[PDB]
Parts: sequence; C-alpha cells; structure tokens
Amino acid sequence: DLTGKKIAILAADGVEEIELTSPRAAIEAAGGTTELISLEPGEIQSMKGDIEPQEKYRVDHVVSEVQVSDYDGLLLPGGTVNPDKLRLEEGAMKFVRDMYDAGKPIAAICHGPWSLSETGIAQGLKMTSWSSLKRELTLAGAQWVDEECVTDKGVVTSRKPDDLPAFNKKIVEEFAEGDHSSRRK
Amino acid sequence: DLTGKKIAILAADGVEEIELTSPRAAIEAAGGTTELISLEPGEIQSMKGDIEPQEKYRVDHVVSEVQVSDYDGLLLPGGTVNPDKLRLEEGAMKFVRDMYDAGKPIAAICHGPWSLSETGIAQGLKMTSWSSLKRELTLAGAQWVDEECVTDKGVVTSRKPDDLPAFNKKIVEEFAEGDHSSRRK
Ligand SMILES: [Mg+2]
Repeated sequence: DLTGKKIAILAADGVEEIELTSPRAAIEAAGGTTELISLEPGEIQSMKGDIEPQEKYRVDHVVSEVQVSDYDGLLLPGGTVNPDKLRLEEGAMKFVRDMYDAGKPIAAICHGPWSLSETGIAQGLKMTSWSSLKRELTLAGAQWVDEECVTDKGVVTSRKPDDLPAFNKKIVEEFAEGDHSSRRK
Repeated sequence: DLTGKKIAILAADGVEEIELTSPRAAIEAAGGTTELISLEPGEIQSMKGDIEPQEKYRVDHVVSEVQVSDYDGLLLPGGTVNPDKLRLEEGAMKFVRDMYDAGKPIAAICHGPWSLSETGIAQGLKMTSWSSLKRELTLAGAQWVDEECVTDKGVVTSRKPDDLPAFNKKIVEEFAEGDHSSRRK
C-alpha cells in the first residue's frame, strides 16, 4: 500500500516509454502517486527500443524546483539517451544522491542505473542493469549480477522491459517499507 | 592525402548523422574511400541530437564478414545509442581490437570512444570524448582531458560536432601516416 506516498520519476528526453509508464502504473495501482521530474520544463520525448520516438510526457517540475522531503521514493527509468543526459546535470545528480543519503528507496531499470554510478551510489552495491552498463558499474565498485530483480540497501534494479513484472512488485514492497537510512549507514 | 586508403566505419542504429557523414566527406575529399561496417545487413538509422530519426544509410558489410587487412583505418562515430549497441557484440569489439593491435589509425568522436573502453584500448590512453563518458573512461584507466581533438598512439578522439573541423583535419593526417603498432608496444 502506497496511499499517501509520492514517488519522483527522474527522466530526460530519450526515456524508454514502457519503463516510465509500467512502473508508474504499478505505483498508482498500489495507491501511490508519481510526479515526473526533469531537466527542463514542458515535455519529454519517450522512445521505443531507444530510437523510435513515441509519446511525449509532461514534466511536473524541473529538478531545481523540488526538494527530497516531498518524496517517499525515486524511480530512474532507462532508455539509453535519458540517463546519459541526466548524468551531466549537477542538480539532477545532487537530487539522486540526496534521495539516497536521506534513506529514500530507489528503483532504477535498464540504462537507469547510470545515475547510481555517477553519484557514487553503485560502490559496494549489489545490483543489476542492462548488459552494456556492466563494465562501468563493475569498475565503479558494484557487486554486479545478471538477475531480473535485485534489491540491496533499499535500491531496486532490473535489466530490461521483460523484468517489469518482477521489478514492479519489488519497487512497491520497497516504497512501502520506507526509510532505509539504517541499512545505508 | 588519402588516395588508395580505405577507411572502415563501424556504426549501428542510433548513429549521430553528422558524425558519420562529415568525416566520411573529409576522407573522400582527401582522395580516400570508406565502407560502412555494422551488426546486421541493410541500413542503419541515423539520428539528429540522439533522438530525432534522420536518414537511413546502407550497410556495406556485416562485422563478422570483413578483414582487418582490408582497411587502412577505422572511424568510430558517436550518437548515444550506437556505441551502446556496438559494445555488446563480440564480433564488433574483436574487430576494433584487431584494428588496434595491427597498428591501424583509429578515430572516435563523441560517444564513439565507448568501444575503446569495452575493448581495453582506453587503458593508458590520452584521450577525450563527449563529457558523459568521462567517468567510465577514467575508471578504465584513460588519461581523460576536455579538449577539441586529442591524438595518442594514433588514436584520434574528439568530443562533439563542434570539433568536426579539427577532428576531420587530424584524421586525414593520421590516416595518411599509418602503422602505430610501434607506439602501442
Ligand atoms: Mg528493503
């Protein structure tokens, strides 16, 4: 049950459509709400298979316009271009790090984990991702595994759209359990 | 100064258009020729700014069909999705590794240097790239700097489309010289 819980979805242009819409649908189905947070105001271009433009999604706030205390969790959807744009923006990376340091549950799927590497979160973390992130994540000090869904220290990761059924269940469990500060000391 | 020199261009779907077409035109203007090498037959999808689909370009050869001795050099264009796709294919990474190990000049622009990380070439290399690759290239053991065009061990790197004029000028003088297996020992 996510009644009264609000989840931040951090995403730029290039986000994999299904990796935004399907977990968002799980969060609302569990009774929670989500808000789409981004670099610039307006809309964000979603993709299918990284390069086929699909629908556009309205951004609720720019990253500098929100605080960590407004949210009970963080979702980092993939699509190759999206996290690659996010990792270059200081306010974006500060928000991801701050979310973590405040004990808030974090879910990243597919290319999404790139933000966990940029912020240093990956270091000593058990996690998965899309196969192309294996190198950077292992170099970054991660305990990288190839599994459909991995949870460590309130951080949920998955590899791909087909992991969504298992990811959606796990993200809801973790968003519901709440503050993981004590597991991150 | 490239008459009789043939340059292999390795690119997948998601290739930044100008990073394919501009260096190719500079090679052809120099008297040289190029061939587009890829993962699958037919065409690849080029993009503008990573996410706006532009023109499709015809593939000449699949990567698991061509020989190193066939070429005098290697171009690795960027666009985010393309090297991310390229780096998961063993055939494609073995081909960029054999080109290096035989001493042939290599040029990589923007996200293109990802293949140089996957393949171990980035270790001990002075190089640049699009800014988002800084973290991985650093952890891979590269000497990463923020510069217009870097050449080391006959590997030419540049950051972005703005760097095209300098990149293009450098690659023509590097493809002209050839055989750097003495510098990579
Ligand atoms: Mg937990």
